[PDB]
Amino acid sequence: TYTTRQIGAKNTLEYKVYIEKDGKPVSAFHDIPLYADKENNIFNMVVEIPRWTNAKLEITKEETLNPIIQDTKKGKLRFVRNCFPHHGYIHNYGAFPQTWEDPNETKAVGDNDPIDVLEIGETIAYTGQVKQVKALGIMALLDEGETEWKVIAIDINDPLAPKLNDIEDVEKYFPGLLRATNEWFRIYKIPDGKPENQFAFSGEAKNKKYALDIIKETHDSWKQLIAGKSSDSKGIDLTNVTLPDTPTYSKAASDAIPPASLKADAPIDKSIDKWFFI
Amino acid sequence: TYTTRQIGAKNTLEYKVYIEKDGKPVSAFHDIPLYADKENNIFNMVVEIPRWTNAKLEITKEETLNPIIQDTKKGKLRFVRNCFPHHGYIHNYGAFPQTWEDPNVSHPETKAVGDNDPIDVLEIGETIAYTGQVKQVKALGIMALLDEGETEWKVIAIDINDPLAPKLNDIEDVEKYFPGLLRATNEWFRIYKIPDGKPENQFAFSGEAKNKKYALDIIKETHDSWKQLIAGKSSDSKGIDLTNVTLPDTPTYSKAASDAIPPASLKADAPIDKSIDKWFFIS
Ligand SMILES: [Mg+2]
Ligand SMILES: [Mg+2]
Ligand SMILES: [Mg+2]
Repeated sequence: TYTTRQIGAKNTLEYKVYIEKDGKPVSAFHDIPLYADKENNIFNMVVEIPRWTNAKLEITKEETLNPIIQDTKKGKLRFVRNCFPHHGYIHNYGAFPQTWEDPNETKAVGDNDPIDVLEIGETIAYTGQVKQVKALGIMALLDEGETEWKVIAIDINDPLAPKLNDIEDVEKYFPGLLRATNEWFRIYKIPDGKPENQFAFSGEAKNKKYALDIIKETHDSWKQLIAGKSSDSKGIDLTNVTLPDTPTYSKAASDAIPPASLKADAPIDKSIDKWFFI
Repeated sequence: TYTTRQIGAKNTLEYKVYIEKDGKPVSAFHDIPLYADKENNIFNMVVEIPRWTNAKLEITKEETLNPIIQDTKKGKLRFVRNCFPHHGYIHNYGAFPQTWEDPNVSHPETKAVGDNDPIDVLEIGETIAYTGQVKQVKALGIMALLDEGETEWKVIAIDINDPLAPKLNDIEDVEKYFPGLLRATNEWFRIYKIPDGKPENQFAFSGEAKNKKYALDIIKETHDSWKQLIAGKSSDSKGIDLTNVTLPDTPTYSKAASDAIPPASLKADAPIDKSIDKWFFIS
């Protein structure tokens, strides 16, 4: 059973969310199996950012057991701005554990992170949630000379999940969502003074087969990383508590995590309310 | 100074928000002046629903001092559903006090029927408002929605404290600084009740927003109707509670009605059913 352990108040520098397995913290990057049901292509998704929120929460590659923390820019908490007609993130946003885009069709290098996941179901997720999802398709975003693969997925518990099997089903049951996704990832950093991003494949979402191939490739890259066999381990903390055949296994790491110290959410500056027309 | 007095937990049937002046409840319908600065057409807006929320909170016409309470559908709490690409309400949404769309007036040429409520206000500024907030706004324009045979005027307004307020003076400025917002507004009010099993609504003027000059005259008309109502001179006041604490020339004036309101009993927001998360694709 997966649960979460929160340290600190949300929307602060001290906020951390660890994933627990049966009460014990594990690495959100390394210790959560990619596959919930390998034979049926059911994946575990680690949720970072609930739909319609702004705080840029991410699995932290650099900290032991890779808790989810709010990203920072030169010491300041990072929030995505609201880009009309959108409110914060327009998907439940997260990552597949045990995947890694090694930075060494899109002609842009890996981004050094787990593959990104856009979960499109009705229910708003929570930070640190492990949910089970099916892959529907995939887009390739080009941001600052790196490829960021975005897997389109749905919670298998969603009422519509049985009717959604491949990318064409998203156009049928969620008309306009793929267009909104294209627009959002193109423009979401413009309010921060960064350039418009671009998609490979003229913004096309490739199908489930294509998605499964990319997922598998990035899982294979992760296997090389965690075995200590990658060229550059990039200051990624590879500490893990479920993989004893790896050089960075450490059973002790779980008990070293402080107890939950859950505080009320800290206020967010009212500037984050602003709707940008860009 | 206007403040709020909350009774109960948000998102429950018991929740009420009274508007206070000097720490004492006043009528949110009758006692807040329409004009903050009449000379310059600066209005007081009563905010009911913050942008990007779902709970259908409204000034309650039939309750003494007209607190804001969540509307019900056959007694069940009403939440507006999320209609892609929108999240909840896309404006800070509320009303002008001391206005009333009189439902008793015959408009035989237009066949328009007033909706029996204060005139609705869409406030377009950057900051998300709070329920029961009294903010000062400039009117920019107006739209006319037809919903189930009733005309609902929607005033387009901006908080005078918004950084853009000095640059927003008439309806055309909204398209300049908020491109696409008026088009989205048209869509929103057309479709927002479809997930509830109601028809698509229609706008007059093929959805065009009339300008400030046109808007002021509609607002004036609804203020005139309210003056008749609060004087006890409407041919049918529809069980509206006309109790007020600031209008001595009215028959239902009573400063002491304020004292009868219970003290604040603010509780933490109640959870909202997860169904309200759902995003509806109307296509
Ligand atoms: Mg990521
Ligand atoms: Mg009505
Ligand atoms: Mg109204």
